[PDB]
Amino acid sequence: MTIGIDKISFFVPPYYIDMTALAEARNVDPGKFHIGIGQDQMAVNPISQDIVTFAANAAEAILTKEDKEAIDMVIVGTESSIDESKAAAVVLHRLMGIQPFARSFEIKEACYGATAGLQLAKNHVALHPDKKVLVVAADIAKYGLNSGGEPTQGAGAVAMLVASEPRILALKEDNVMLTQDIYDFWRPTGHPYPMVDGPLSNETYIQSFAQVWDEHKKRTGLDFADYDALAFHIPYTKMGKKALLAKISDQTEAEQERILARYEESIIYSRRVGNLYTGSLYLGLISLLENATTLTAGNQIGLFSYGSGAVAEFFTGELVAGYQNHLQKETHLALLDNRTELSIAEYEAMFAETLDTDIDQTLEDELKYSISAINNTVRSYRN
Amino acid sequence: MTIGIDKISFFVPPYYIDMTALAEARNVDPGKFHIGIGQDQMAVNPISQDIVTFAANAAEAILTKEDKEAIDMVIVGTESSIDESKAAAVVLHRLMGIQPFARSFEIKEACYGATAGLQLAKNHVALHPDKKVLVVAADIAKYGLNSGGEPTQGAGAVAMLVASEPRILALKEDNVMLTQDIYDFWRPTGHPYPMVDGPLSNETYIQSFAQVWDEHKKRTGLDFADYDALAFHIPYTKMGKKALLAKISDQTEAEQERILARYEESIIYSRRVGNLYTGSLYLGLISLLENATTLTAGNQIGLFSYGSGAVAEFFTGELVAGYQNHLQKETHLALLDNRTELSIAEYEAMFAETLDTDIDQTLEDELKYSISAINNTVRSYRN
Ligand SMILES: CC(C)(COP(=O)(O)OP(=O)(O)OC[C@H]1O[C@@H](n2cnc3c(N)ncnc32)[C@H](O)[C@@H]1OP(=O)(O)O)[C@@H](O)C(=O)NCCC(=O)NCCS
Repeated sequence: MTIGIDKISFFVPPYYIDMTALAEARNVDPGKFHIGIGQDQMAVNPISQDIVTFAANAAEAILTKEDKEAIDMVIVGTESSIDESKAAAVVLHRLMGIQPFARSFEIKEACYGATAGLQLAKNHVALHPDKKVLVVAADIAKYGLNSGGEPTQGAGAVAMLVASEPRILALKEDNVMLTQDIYDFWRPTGHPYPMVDGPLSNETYIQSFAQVWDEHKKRTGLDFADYDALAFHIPYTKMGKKALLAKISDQTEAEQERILARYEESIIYSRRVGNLYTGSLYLGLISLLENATTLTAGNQIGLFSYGSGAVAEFFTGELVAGYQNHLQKETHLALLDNRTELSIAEYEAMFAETLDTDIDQTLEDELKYSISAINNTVRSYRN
Repeated sequence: MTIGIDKISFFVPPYYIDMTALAEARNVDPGKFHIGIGQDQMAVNPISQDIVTFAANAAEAILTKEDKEAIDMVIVGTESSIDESKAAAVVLHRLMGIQPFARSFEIKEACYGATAGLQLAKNHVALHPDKKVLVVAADIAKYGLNSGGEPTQGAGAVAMLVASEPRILALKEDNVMLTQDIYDFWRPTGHPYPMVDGPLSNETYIQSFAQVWDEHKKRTGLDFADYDALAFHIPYTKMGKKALLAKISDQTEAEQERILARYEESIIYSRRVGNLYTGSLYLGLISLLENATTLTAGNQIGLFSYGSGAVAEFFTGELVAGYQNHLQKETHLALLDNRTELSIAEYEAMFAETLDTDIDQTLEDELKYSISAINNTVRSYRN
């Protein structure tokens, strides 16, 4: 009895700004974003769209009436929460029309939250193979206009349906996790933007991959030659490549070329979206599934999840025969291609706008599940 | 192949106020507090003590060198977080000296967070019987001076070590969960105090218990007569009693008296502490274990967990032979009896003090694991 990802999809807001345009606005070479950090288009969202908006849209793309009856646990991994007490998963459970007898909660641990949700969901289904779990990564990565991390911004969500006999990825039991108390990135209660140490963050991310990889190789004997592809969590596409390069220098030239090629395929979507925090790794998985042409049933996919703070985990998934018939490539490509390009001026205006929850008001937004009103701080969503 | 709570303990700050004194200061009949709400002493903490302080002290009371090597997952259930990104479990992992290869994260779902952690931990150990999980409920329940919820305030944490072949409580697979999108209590980002609807909170709590209890009875056929004791989430002691009274009116009188008698034993500690949010249910469990003389190995304990928002769950646990030899009654009684009583003036001063994490500073507190300094918003702890 296999357990894993049966269906998976991502959602990003209907807006974006071109990185060449941003570079010019920031008076820098129109290419240090395309080649330096490796980003081409950045996802941007108005104040009328939050993690629930994204989580709801992504989940709607994969849930059938039968799934809604079989799901008895809803989990949202995020570091962009809108309430200190009420889990965003409760609202998602309502909007998705999931059956009432289910537990719902939010998991927090930076960009690692959704991974924790996925593993816990896996265990749940392993013990109750007739049930399913909805795990959704949702985040809004905003650093600030004219900020150091501004170029790495992103927003969206990745929804996953975990079930027994999954049709896409069967998860293995070779998990290797690590916890280290390091302040590379964090966001004190009350801070709308995160505190970030770039140098320490790059270093901790690269070293954490090296550490869980080495420990994983000790325990399993599995090396790069044993992996058909690797999905990485990434703040920006070049970080991941950096972490990979630092560990594959002793592999054969052909193997290095193969690994780096698989990596490039895993970041196709990311270059058009930006950092999704909890959802970055999973956007990478989706990219591999829909864009990596050499992958086939039985192939082994290695996944490296990272979370500042910091927590990391490496685990493996096996592609299920017929997975290609259960993807959302058409939907995803249309979602990206149909976005409206914003000028830098429109972008800064949309980015700087603040939603004051303390003010009763109504909001206009055509997007389904967007915030429609605020009353006594409570958000209403247009479904 | 049994799975559950191996060790459990709680920690509360070293200060409290007499509810009679609070009543007099608020010009309220003392009986409203002692009898109406069912609270006698309220736990109060200075700004130098946070959820980490409480979680660390609670966990330290039950962790051996062996436990620290076998634990590969650390979970903190809370709704009093100090960071929007970095899980409090990460710092706890460091302070407790737990082996490095573990995953750590925070679960958020109001007063239900710790329960979610316990259930997921249970599945983890079920699949990996050689491993253990540290699950800690930690919260600071502050409503505000002269607020409606002020009398129900509390603070502290409850640490539980989850493992196979547990020495205290063996958990059963009879869980009945429920999720409903209800705004009875919540705390928007940026709000130091929670938004609360007294009436809706009471009614949702009572109706949620009725729903999961009825569904549980439907699925298992088990009724009140089949339970030797019941532990309820305790926002205030009369809460569980109200929910119980609304559901046992049809039972025989002997049965009703037995149920209410066992309930009284479950709230002995809570009457001296107040609301611990995520830890209330589990403080009730500890109270039952350490205070009920007639309970024995083999007895079935029913547990009702509730979290505003709202999520609820009913599940059963069985007392393990020899559990009476693995409790912490002496430690707990000393912890409660040795607290310093604050005058209402001292209480209001301590309660109103704020920590500006944005200010570098040193703090002086004799308590182990209390905050010792703040540098660039980062907290250091005394140890
Ligand atoms: C718990 C809470 C609702 C009580 O608010 P409140 O306005 O003080 O309670 P009320 O004024 O309605 O009356 C208090 C109770 O004591 C009784 N009472 C009042 N004065 C009394 C006195 N002098 N002697 C004895 N009983 C007295 C009342 O009859 C009432 O009993 P009942 O509700 O069981 O019938 C409030 O503190 C709160 O907002 N709590 C936060 C939310 C919460 O904890 N919800 C629980 C669900 S998880």
